[PDB]
Amino acid sequence: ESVASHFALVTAYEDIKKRLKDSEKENSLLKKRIRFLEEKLIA
Amino acid sequence: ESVASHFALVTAYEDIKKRLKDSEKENSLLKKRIRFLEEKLIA
Amino acid sequence: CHFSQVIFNSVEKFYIPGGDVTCHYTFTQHFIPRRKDWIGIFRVGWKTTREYYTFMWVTLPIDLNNKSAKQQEVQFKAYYLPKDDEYYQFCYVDEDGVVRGASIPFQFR
Amino acid sequence: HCHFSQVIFNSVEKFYIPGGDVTCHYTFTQHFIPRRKDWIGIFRVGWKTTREYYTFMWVTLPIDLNNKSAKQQEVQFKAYYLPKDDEYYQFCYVDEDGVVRGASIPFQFR
Repeated sequence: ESVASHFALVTAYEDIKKRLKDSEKENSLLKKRIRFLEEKLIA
Repeated sequence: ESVASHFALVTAYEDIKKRLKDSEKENSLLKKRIRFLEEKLIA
Repeated sequence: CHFSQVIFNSVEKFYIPGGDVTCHYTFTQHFIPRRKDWIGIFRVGWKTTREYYTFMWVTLPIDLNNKSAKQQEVQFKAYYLPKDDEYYQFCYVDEDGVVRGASIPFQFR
Repeated sequence: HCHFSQVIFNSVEKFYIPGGDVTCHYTFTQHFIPRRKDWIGIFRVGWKTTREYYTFMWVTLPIDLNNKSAKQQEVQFKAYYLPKDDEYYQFCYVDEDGVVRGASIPFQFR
């Protein structure tokens, strides 16, 4: 009946959802960088 | 109750985990594109 | 497996705030929905079925033997939806309070 | 939920090199009394009971249990015992009564 296991999984879920948000932010920046490079190289 | 509660959180975590995996794979493909383009601005 | 008698499908990662939300689900071959079954929108990490942000009574099927009628839907009105950035999921809770299914999570953005 | 945060894991990494030893750094909170057969387990995220540990180490105790400044300790997991798959794991501190007193963010051996 202990909720320790649930607490442990919340701790993990909280961090993975933060890593997901950061990974998506970085992917958005990588797409911007690609677009800049393609404008420079492909006219 | 705490069992359904834990199960429902596992369900959430497993999908956010999969999303992070998909996000890292896109991250890795975006960097491969950047590296390909940056090579075109070394030669 | 008792928590998988209701299967959600076509669950989006994001639901447009201000838009009514269609929730899609199916029943396993044995399961029979009852009039006071409901589907709640729960914040991920909820600890009891009391904690739903909002809910809808299950849509009662008009014939639950057709193969061309397994898909079920229930609609959540936009004005009852979360307006923060937390992750939510659908849970089906039957008359007796047993959770019969839990969805992958989504946000309202 | 301060009962499951009586031990805090410090500086946990997202990735530990496969095949290497892993140092786990933890801090006892002010009033927490560690016992000799407390342990730190490595658990796959999503575990239901403490018996699912992948491996474990008995707690490293401070020799001065009353000193509030000696509360930071560490334990070393040898590579031989560690996972080498892509699963998510976390550290959990389990006391002698089987209560989880702390849980870390997850990491992979990658």
